[PDB]
Amino acid sequence: YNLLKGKKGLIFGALNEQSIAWKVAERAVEEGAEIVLTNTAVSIRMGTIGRLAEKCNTIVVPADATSVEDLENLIDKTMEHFGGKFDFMLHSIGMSPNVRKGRTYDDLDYDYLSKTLDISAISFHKAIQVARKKDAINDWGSIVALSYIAAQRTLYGYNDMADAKALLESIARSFGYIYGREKHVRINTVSQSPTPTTAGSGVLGMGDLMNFAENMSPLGNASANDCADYVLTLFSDLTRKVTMQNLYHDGGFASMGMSRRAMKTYEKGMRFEDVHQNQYPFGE
Amino acid sequence: YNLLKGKKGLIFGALNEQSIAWKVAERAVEEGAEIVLTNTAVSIRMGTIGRLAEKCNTIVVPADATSVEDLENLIDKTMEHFGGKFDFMLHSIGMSPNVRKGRTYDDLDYDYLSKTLDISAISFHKAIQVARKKDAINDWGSIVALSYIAAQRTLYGYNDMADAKALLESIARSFGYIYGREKHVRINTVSQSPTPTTAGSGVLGMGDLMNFAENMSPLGNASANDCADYVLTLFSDLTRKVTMQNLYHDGGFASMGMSRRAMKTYEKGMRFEDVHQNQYPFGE
Amino acid sequence: YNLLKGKKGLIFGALNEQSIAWKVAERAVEEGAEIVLTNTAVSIRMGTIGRLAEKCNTIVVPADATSVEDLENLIDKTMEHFGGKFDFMLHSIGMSPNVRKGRTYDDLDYDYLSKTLDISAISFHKAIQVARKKDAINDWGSIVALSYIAAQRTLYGYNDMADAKALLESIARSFGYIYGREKHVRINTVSQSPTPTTAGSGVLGMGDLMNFAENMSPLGNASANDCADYVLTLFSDLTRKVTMQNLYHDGGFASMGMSRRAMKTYEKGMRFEDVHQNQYPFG
Amino acid sequence: SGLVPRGSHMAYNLLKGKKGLIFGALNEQSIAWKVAERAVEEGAEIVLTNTAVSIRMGTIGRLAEKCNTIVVPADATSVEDLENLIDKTMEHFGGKFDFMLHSIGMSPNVRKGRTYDDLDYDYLSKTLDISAISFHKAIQVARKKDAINDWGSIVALSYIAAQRTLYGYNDMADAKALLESIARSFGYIYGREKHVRINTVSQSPTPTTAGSGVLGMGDLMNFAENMSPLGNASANDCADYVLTLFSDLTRKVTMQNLYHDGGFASMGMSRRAMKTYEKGMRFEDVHQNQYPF
Ligand SMILES: NC(=O)C1=CN([C@@H]2O[C@H](COP(=O)(O)OP(=O)(O)OC[C@H]3O[C@@H](n4cnc5c(N)ncnc54)[C@H](O)[C@@H]3O)[C@@H](O)[C@H]2O)C=CC1
Ligand SMILES: NC(=O)C1=CN([C@@H]2O[C@H](COP(=O)(O)OP(=O)(O)OC[C@H]3O[C@@H](n4cnc5c(N)ncnc54)[C@H](O)[C@@H]3O)[C@@H](O)[C@H]2O)C=CC1
Ligand SMILES: NC(=O)C1=CN([C@@H]2O[C@H](COP(=O)(O)OP(=O)(O)OC[C@H]3O[C@@H](n4cnc5c(N)ncnc54)[C@H](O)[C@@H]3O)[C@@H](O)[C@H]2O)C=CC1
Ligand SMILES: NC(=O)C1=CN([C@@H]2O[C@H](COP(=O)(O)OP(=O)(O)OC[C@H]3O[C@@H](n4cnc5c(N)ncnc54)[C@H](O)[C@@H]3O)[C@@H](O)[C@H]2O)C=CC1
Ligand SMILES: [Cl-]
Repeated sequence: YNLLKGKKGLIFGALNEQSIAWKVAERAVEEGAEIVLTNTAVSIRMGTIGRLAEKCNTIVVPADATSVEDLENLIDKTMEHFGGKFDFMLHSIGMSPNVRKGRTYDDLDYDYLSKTLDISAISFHKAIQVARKKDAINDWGSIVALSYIAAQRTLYGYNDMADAKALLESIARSFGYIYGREKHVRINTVSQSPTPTTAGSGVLGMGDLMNFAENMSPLGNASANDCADYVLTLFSDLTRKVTMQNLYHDGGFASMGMSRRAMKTYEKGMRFEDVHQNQYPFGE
Repeated sequence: YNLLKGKKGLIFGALNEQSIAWKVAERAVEEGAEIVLTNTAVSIRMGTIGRLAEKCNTIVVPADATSVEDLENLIDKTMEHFGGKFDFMLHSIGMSPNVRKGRTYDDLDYDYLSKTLDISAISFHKAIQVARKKDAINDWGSIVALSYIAAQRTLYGYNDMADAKALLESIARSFGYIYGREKHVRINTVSQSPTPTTAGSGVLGMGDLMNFAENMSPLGNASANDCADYVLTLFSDLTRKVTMQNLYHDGGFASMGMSRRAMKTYEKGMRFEDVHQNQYPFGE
Repeated sequence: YNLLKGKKGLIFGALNEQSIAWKVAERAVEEGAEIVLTNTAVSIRMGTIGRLAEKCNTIVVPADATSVEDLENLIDKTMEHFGGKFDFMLHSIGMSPNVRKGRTYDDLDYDYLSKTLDISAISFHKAIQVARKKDAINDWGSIVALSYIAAQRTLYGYNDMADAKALLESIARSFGYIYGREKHVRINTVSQSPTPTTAGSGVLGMGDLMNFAENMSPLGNASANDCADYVLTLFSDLTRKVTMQNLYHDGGFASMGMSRRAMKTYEKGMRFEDVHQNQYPFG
Repeated sequence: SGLVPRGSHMAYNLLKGKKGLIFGALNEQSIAWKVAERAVEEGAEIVLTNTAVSIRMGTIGRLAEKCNTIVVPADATSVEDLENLIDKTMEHFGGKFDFMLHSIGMSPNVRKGRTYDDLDYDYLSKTLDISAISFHKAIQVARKKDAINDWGSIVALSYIAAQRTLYGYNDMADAKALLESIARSFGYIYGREKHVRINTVSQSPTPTTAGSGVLGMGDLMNFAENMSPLGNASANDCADYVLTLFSDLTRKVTMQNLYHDGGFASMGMSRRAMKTYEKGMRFEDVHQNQYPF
C-alpha cells in the first residue's frame, strides 16, 4: 500500500523471526518506511536481528531500554542515521525475572519485581522521556507499546507481568496527554492475543492459555503477522486522531464473556443453538 | 443491623420465593424498612407475592411497568400508603418474548424486541420519570436496577436481553446525573451472577452458563440472598456518594480473564502451578 | 494507498457533504472501492446524495433502515449492482424525535423514544440480520457503526441518543460474535468526536459541547474527514483481527479525566506546570 | 449542598466480632483515621500502623487511645517490618483477623517537584514501591502467615487517574493503575482459597496531607466537584463506604475498582464544568427543576 512512504521509525524488541517487532520491522519497510533496529547486546548475539537488519538495509544499535544512558546513545545514533527527527517508535519489550526463575505471584522476589516493572513498563517512560528531551519525533508522530489483556482481567499464571502491563498502559495515557497537546504525537498500546514468541513461551502453561483464548475469540487468536498489520495503521496518517487508547487486537477475546467453544460441555460438531442458520460454523 | 430503620421503599418484580426482589423485600423489612410491593396482575395471580406481602405486612399494587398510567397509579398508591415520599426503589424486571418463544438473535422478531427493550430497560426510565414528576423520592434516596455482564461481554445464547441490559445501564447514568444534582438521589445498577429464578430459567443452556460462571468466579456465583445483602448496602446511608455505577456482584466473574477451573485441561484435584502454597485450593 | 482495491461496500446515511458517511464514500472510492449509497426517500429529496452518487459513479437505493422490507430490497439491489456479495457496510444513522421536538430526557415521549432506539440502534441489527440471511457479505468482511462516548459517560443535554448509542454498541458485540465465528466478518463501532453535521447541529448546545471536547482532547476534535480516514483502516485487510470493539476516535477525549484547558482557572497563555519543557504548548 | 446529612449516631454493629489492621492514619484528616474510628463504632477491634516518622510527626497516638489499641511502627515497603507487623497484630488479636485497609501513597517525584516529563527513576521506583508494591508486600506476608479468616476483606484506596489522565497528577496516576491490578491478581488467589475478597475504592480528591501535595489540588477538587452530580465524597463518606466492604453484606464483591466519587467516573461533561456556565443559569436539559442549585 506504500502506507509509510517517507516515514522513519525506531523499532525495539526484534529477537528472531517469531518476534512481533520483527514482523512490524519487515512490514514497515515493505510499506515504504526507513527504520533503525535496537535490542540488548545479549539478544543481538543470541538471536537473528543481524539478518533482519540486512533485509531492512539498516543498523542495529545495542541498548538496554532500562538504561537512560543507553537510550540517550540510541536516540543520538538513530537521529544521526536518519539525518534528524523520525515519525514512529515501537516498544516491543517484556521480561519478568520472577516468571523466568519460577517465582509464583504469591512468593515474589521484590528485587525481581522491580526488574519486571523496569523492563516491561518503566522502559517505555524512559524511551519517551529521552526521545522528547532530544525532540527526536516529528509532529503527528506515533508511539506504540505492546500490551496484554491480563492488565484488565486476571489470567491464571500470568504473574507479575499482568501488573506490569497495567502500568505500561497507564504510561501511554500519562505521556500521551503531554506529547499530543505539544506536537500532536499519538501514543497507544496494542493489546495482542497470546502469541508464540520467545517471551510468550515463558508464560506458565502458554499452550493451554493460547487454546483458551482461541476458543473464546470468534476470529481466533491474532498472529504476530496480524499484529504487525494493525500496528502499520497506527504508524500511518489514517490514525492521526487516535491517542491514549489501549487497542484490543485479539479476534474479539476482550469483548467475549463466554463462547460456546470455551464451555466444558462443548465438543466439535455439536449444533449451535443460539442461531437459526449456520448452526455448524466449525463443520459437522 | 437495623441498616434501613426509618426508610420506605417500592420493590418491583417479586414473583416467587426464588425472585431476587423477593429476597430484597424480606431483607429490607428485616433491616427495619417499610415497603410497598408491585407486580403485573398476571404475575400476582400466577406467583406467590401475596404471601410475601403478608410476611412484609404491606400491600401489593398491580402495575405493568411499561404503562405510564399504571406507574402513575402505583406512585399515588405507594405515597398514599406511606403518607408521603419514600427513600428507595428496586427495579427487578426482565423479559424477552424472543427468548421465551425461542427466537434466536440472528432471527429476532422486531415487535418482540420492542417489548424486550420496553419491559427490560425503558420501564426503568418510565418508573424514574413518573416518580420524579410526582416528587415521590426523598433527598439522598436510592434507586437500583438489576443487570447482567452480557451488557459488556457477549455470552453464547443470551440473545436480545444482552442489548436490553446495555440500554438499562445507560438509563441509570443518564437519569442519575439529573436526580443526583437536584435531590442527591443515587441511581445504580447491580450486575448480578447468573441465578436460578423464573426469568433466569428461560436463558439458553442456563445450567451450563451458570457452571461456566462458577468456574470463572474465584468466590463462586452469588445467590439471590447474596444479591439482596448487597442491594441493602446501596439503600443504606453508607453508599450516599455512590451513583451512576454498574456494580459487579458476581464473585469476581467480571474481573476474570481465565480461571484454572475454566480450562478444558483442568480436572478436580489437579495441582495449581501459579502459587507456592495452597496448591490444592479445592482439595486433592 | 489503494487500501480498498477490489473491495465493494454499502454506505448508509450520506445526507450532504458534511455527513461522516459522505466523507467515508469519497475516501472509499479514492482508495479503490466500489460502493452503493442508500438514504431515506426524504433525505434523498432534501439533501445532495445525488451529487455524491455522480462523483462515486454509482446508484442511490432508497431505504428506511427501520424497515425490514426496505433493507431486503436494498440488499437485493446492492448485490445485483455488484453481481454478488460485498465486503464492507457502514451504518451512519441517528435521529431522536425527542431531541428534534425539544422533549427533554426527564419528559420523554415514549413513542418518540421507541423511534429514537429503532432509527439509531435497532436499524443496525435489522441491516446485519437481513444481510446475513441473504449471505450478502464476503468472508473477512467489515461492518462499522458510528457511535458517541455518551454511551459510557453522561454529557449534559445529549438526551435519549446517549441510551441509543449504548444499545448500538451492544449490537456490534452480540452480532460480532456470530458473524465472526462463521465467516470471519468483523463488527466494530467508531466512537467519534462531536462533529458539525446536520444530526450534530440538533444536539442541545452543540457549539459549547464541541468546545468542551476540544479543550479535553490533547489532539483536538476529530473532523468528519479524520473519521473517514480511520474507518478506511477498519474496511482494510490490516484490521482483520479487530472485532466487537468500540473504537474511540476523539483526539484522546475518552482517556482524559481533566485537561489544563478544561479548568475554569485556565486562560490561553498560562504556563503549564505539569512539565519541565514546552510549558506553553498553545503559544 | 453535596454535604451528606449527619448528626444522630449510626450504630449498625456491622463489624461486631470483627478484627482489622489499618495502615495510613497520619492525622484526623486521613481517610484511614475515619475508617478506624467508624470501624470501632461499628463494633470492630483494630490494630493501627504507620512509619516511625509519621507516628512521631502526626497524631495517631490520639487515634490509638480513642480506639483502645496499639500502634505498631512499620515501613510498608519493608517485608521485614510487615512480617513483624503481622506477628504483633495476630499476637494482639490472639490469632487471625478479618479485614485490612491499605491507605498509603507518596511520590518523591511530586514531593521534590519533579514533573512527569522529567522523572527521577529512583524516585519513581519509590513512588511505585510505597504507593502500590506495598499492597502486594502486605497481602503476600499476611497470606504466608495465614493471618486472615475465610470471607475476610482487603481494601486499598485508589484514584481515577488510574484510568483517565488528570493534569499534574504525575507518577501517582501510574502507581494507582499498578495498585488496582494487584487487587485483581491477588484477589483471584485469595478468593479461590479462603473466599477473602480484595477491592480498591477509587475515592474523590480529598483534602488530606497526601492530597495537599497534588499540583493545584484546590483547582482539581473544584473541577471534580463541578463534574460530580452528588459533589465530591469526603473522607467520612469514604470511611462509610469502606465499612460496607468490611461487612458481611459485600461477601460476593471482589477484584473490583469501586468508584466513590459522587458520580465523577461516569460523567463525560456536566453543565457546571462548562466555561459558559455561571451559577443560576437555567438548565436546558430538563423540563422540571431547571434551577437545581
Ligand atoms: N507473545 C505474547 O503472547 C504477547 C506478547 N506481548 C508483548 O509483546 C512484546 C514483544 O514480545 P514478543 O514479540 O512476544 O516476544 P520476543 O521475545 O520476541 O520480544 C521481546 C523482546 O524484549 C526484549 N527485551 C528484553 N529485555 C530488554 C531490555 N532490558 N531492553 C531492551 N529490550 C529488552 C528482548 O530482547 C526481545 O527482543 C512484549 O512486551 C510482550 O509482553 C503482548 C501480548 C501478548
Ligand atoms: N436470574 C439471573 O440470572 C439474573 C437476573 N437479573 C435480573 O434481575 C431482575 C429480576 O429477575 P429475577 O429475579 O432473576 O427473575 P424473576 O422471574 O423472579 O423476576 C422477573 C420479574 O419481572 C417481572 N415482570 C415481567 N414483565 C413485567 C412488566 N411488564 N411489568 C412489571 N414487571 C414485570 C416479573 O413479573 C417478575 O416478577 C431481572 O431484571 C433480571 O434480568 C440480573 C442478573 C442475572
Ligand atoms: N455529529 C456528531 O457529533 C456525531 C455523530 N455520530 C453519528 O454518526 C452517524 C451519522 O450522523 P452525522 O454524519 O453526524 O449526521 P448526518 O445528519 O449527516 O447523518 C445522519 C444520517 O442518518 C440518516 N437517517 C435518519 N433516519 C434514518 C432512517 N430511518 N433510515 C436510514 N437513514 C436515516 C439521515 O438521512 C442522515 O443521512 C450517526 O449515527 C450519528 O449519531 C457519532 C458521534 C458524533
Ligand atoms: N486525598 C485524595 O485526594 C485521595 C487519596 N487517595 C489515597 O488514599 C490513601 C490515603 O491517603 P490520604 O488519607 O488521602 O492522605 P494521608 O497523608 O492522610 O495518608 C497517607 C498515608 O501514607 C503513609 N505512608 C507513607 N509512606 C509510607 C510507608 N513507606 N509505609 C507505610 N505508610 C506510609 C503516611 O504515613 C500516611 O499515613 C492513599 O493511597 C491516597 O493516594 C485516593 C484517592 C483520592
Ligand atoms: Cl464459539
